[PDB]
Amino acid sequence: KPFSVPVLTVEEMTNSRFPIPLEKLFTGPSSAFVVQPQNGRCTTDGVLLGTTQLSPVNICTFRGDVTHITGSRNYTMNLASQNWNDYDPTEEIPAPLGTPDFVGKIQGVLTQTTRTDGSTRGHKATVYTGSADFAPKLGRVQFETDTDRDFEANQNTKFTPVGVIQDGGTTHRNEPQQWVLPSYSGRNTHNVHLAPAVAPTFPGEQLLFFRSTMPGCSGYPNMDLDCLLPQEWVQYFYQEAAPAQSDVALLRFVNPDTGRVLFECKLHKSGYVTVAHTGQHDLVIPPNGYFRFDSWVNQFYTLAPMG
Amino acid sequence: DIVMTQSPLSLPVTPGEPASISCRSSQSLLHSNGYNYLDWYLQKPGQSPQLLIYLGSNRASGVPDRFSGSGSGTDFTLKISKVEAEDVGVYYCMQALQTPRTFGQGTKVEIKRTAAAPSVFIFPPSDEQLKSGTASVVCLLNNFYPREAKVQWKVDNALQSGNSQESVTEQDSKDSTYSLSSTLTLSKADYEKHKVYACEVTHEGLSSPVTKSFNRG
Amino acid sequence: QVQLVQSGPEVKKPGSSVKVSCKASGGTVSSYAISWVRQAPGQGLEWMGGIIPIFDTTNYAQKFQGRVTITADESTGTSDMELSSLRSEDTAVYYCARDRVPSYSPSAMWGKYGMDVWGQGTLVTVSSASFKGPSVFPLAPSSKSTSGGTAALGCLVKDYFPEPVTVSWNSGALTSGVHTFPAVLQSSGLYSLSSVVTVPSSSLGTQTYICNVNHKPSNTKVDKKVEP
Repeated sequence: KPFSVPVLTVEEMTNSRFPIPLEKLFTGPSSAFVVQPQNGRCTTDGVLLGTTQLSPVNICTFRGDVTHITGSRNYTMNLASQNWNDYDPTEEIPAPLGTPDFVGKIQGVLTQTTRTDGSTRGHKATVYTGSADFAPKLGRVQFETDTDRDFEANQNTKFTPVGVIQDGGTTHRNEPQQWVLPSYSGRNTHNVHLAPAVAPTFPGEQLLFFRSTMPGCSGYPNMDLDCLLPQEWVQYFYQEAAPAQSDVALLRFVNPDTGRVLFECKLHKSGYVTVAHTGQHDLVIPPNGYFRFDSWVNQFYTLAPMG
Repeated sequence: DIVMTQSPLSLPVTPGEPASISCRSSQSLLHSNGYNYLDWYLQKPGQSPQLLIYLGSNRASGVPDRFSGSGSGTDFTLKISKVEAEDVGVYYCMQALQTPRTFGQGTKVEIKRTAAAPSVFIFPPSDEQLKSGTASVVCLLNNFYPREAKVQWKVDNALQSGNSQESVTEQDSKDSTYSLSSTLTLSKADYEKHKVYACEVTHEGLSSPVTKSFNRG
Repeated sequence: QVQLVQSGPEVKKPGSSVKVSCKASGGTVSSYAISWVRQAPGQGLEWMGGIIPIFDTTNYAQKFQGRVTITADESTGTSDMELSSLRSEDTAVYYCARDRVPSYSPSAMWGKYGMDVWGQGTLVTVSSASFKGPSVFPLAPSSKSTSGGTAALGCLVKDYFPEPVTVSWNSGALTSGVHTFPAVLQSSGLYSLSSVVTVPSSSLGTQTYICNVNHKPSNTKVDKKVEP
């Protein structure tokens, strides 16, 4: 079975760290932060890593029953599985698959159904993934809502993410921090079973980021979100499970209608992409172009510079 | 197999007082993931077992706050902060680290009360039973506490051994007492040979042993 | 949510086999580890083995390997436990139980932990004895009962098989002060117990006292009037 990547343009693909489409390709230096996302992590032969799961509609969603914290508009969600089964903390994962992998204030809607009559309700809610109340590995997540009365106990409750917010009274774009991992156990202990941090280890090379713009719901948030692999690539590698004939796959970004190669990149076996470039650069590409696997190369392959 | 060791095996408790049950494993139940693979179960009288604590210290859904599990490695403890009447039953610890899953012996929790003496009654075998060729002499110890009681059968002042069976009720819910039967089995011929049938009861609620007897006929 | 409902009681000869069912009702348990636990009369709880139905992966305690097989429906999780070459020591109540968290998730240690859904149990009696209704003899009150305020009378319920037996007094109208003792297995293989009641001594000449013994396994109902 020969290795390959999907024939899908950037705009046809989805961010693997938030349920939104991809927008563009971006490269830049990543020496000043730790690049260790847990969503969108998958080896080229189809091994899912970190908290990565297969569908993008499950990224940053929560399910369970909620308990009101008395004297506040906050609720503690006792996490259920995506199945509505009880939560099991003994799985060899950092957190439930699809848990957010950045520190920030994720705003969305908390919906609930009353089992006996089918009555429903929905309220604005925000989860602060950097707080010690965010302990999804321990099976609990705190939501701040607009209500102190409406959500009932022991009823199926779901959080649908929409976007991120920022306190406009502080430095604009100071949050969220997409490269700061949450503490999945509410700051009680180390994160466990993480996908490793990635970094370009070839001179002149930088990471190639698949970038989207998270919706902003309030303030002046940093809405950039970079994933290391499109979700469709994760889905494709999982389905294909093609063996890696080396550590490094050579990809060419190709206009299928003019046949022209605009740049080449390295798809690393462990699941991330590097390009030969120095500095921050938004890649200007024909929207119909796609990535094409050309060959497996050795560790000392020099990429053509990416102008 | 992992050997689970519980202490005590018998735990009379006073309602309102705390209670504590110890469980030791032959090897550590602490997994690399940081969890102790120890469950606590309770089997209330006449019911199926139910989960109380899982993974060392996690309360199961619906378990009241007075129950708590603690410990690590090889030493674990089930704590009841305030015992209530509905808490009686047999408590089991159980390791879930390795197959086969293994239980402790069980800790039977019952209600403590002040000593109550048994009222003793003796029943000769019925004339109906005697026709069928066998004789059972029944001695009843009614409504006593604690459960420990010593029942000796004498037949013409000769102590009996090996020909009697005891049976004891479960603790009464209203007065917290037990009742006990001791049944002496004899052949019809052996029964009719003798005259004095005596049941001597020794119990801590009795200042001195109580004997109930009858003369055959 | 889901309940586990087990099949009825069984009475088997030694060397035979028994298959006890554990039906999933009100839900499915097929993705969970389902354990079979038994309780012998003198012992506590013992884990026999288990199955994860959607994987058909079994694990058996060494004590029962080769004589127990557990199967299960892949969709409902309903399971069967078949124990063969039965012996007297296999006389016990058999439970099926479900772990609190499933053993499959989308994307030396077996199953999970915390068995929180249990069947009602299934009594299996293994003996060479044959079915027999009880003989009911009176335990007549002492003629000396009037010097006391309280008299004791009862009924000897002797030589029956199998368990259980039901004893009431005056067709259920008399419940205060009744003690029906747990049966004792005699050397003959038959069960025996006494049922006693304490009554006011002054009621002996006036009130009639009848013990009603029901042995449902043998379709035997027998009454005994206890006379002073």
